[PDB]
Amino acid sequence: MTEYKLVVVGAGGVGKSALTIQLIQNHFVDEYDPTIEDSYRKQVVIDGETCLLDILDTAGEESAMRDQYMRTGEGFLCVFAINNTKSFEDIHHYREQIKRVKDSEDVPMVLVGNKCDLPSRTVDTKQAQDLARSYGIPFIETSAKTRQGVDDAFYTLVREIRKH
Ligand SMILES: Nc1nc2c(ncn2[C@@H]2O[C@H](COP(=O)(O)OP(=O)(O)O)[C@@H](O)[C@H]2O)c(=O)[nH]1
Ligand SMILES: [Mg+2]
Repeated sequence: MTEYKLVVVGAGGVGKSALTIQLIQNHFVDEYDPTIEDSYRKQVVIDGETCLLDILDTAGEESAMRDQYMRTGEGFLCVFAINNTKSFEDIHHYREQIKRVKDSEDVPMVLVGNKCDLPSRTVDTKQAQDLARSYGIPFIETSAKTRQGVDDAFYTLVREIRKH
């Protein structure tokens, strides 16, 4: 079946691991080693197409797998936490890294505002929508805890990859 190679990036603590594990096995993880970087594969059906999502959950330092995923990844989830202003301000660094390593101005990407269940929002929805518009990319609000938007985030990224 078709495989889509996806990479999850963003500041420490924004919920990259929790979003990945919620997608993979439908559970919310309260604590996941901030240094563990692993890849996961899930069969899904997106717009009728049975396919494999091949996901690297990046973490942190100098690996062969991470280098290969950055170079050959087909699409990137750029994650910030809606209660962490710095993580949102850091988003442009991750986008720039992707453009540099891919040597391309046109890389499939989705902006993800995670932790939307929390009572501590400091990044307005419109603020992130405005950023995504300037980048020309989709924006999806998610919660790895409630599952809001989790499938939508990954599936939207697949649909962006398909356009490439
Ligand atoms: N309430 C809430 N907590 C979350 C969400 N996503 C992640 N977390 C918590 O945020 C902390 C950091 O998440 P983690 O997945 O390790 O972040 P990572 O460093 O980007 O991999 C953990 O305690 C998670 O349980 C969310 O959508 N809602
Ligand atoms: Mg992690």
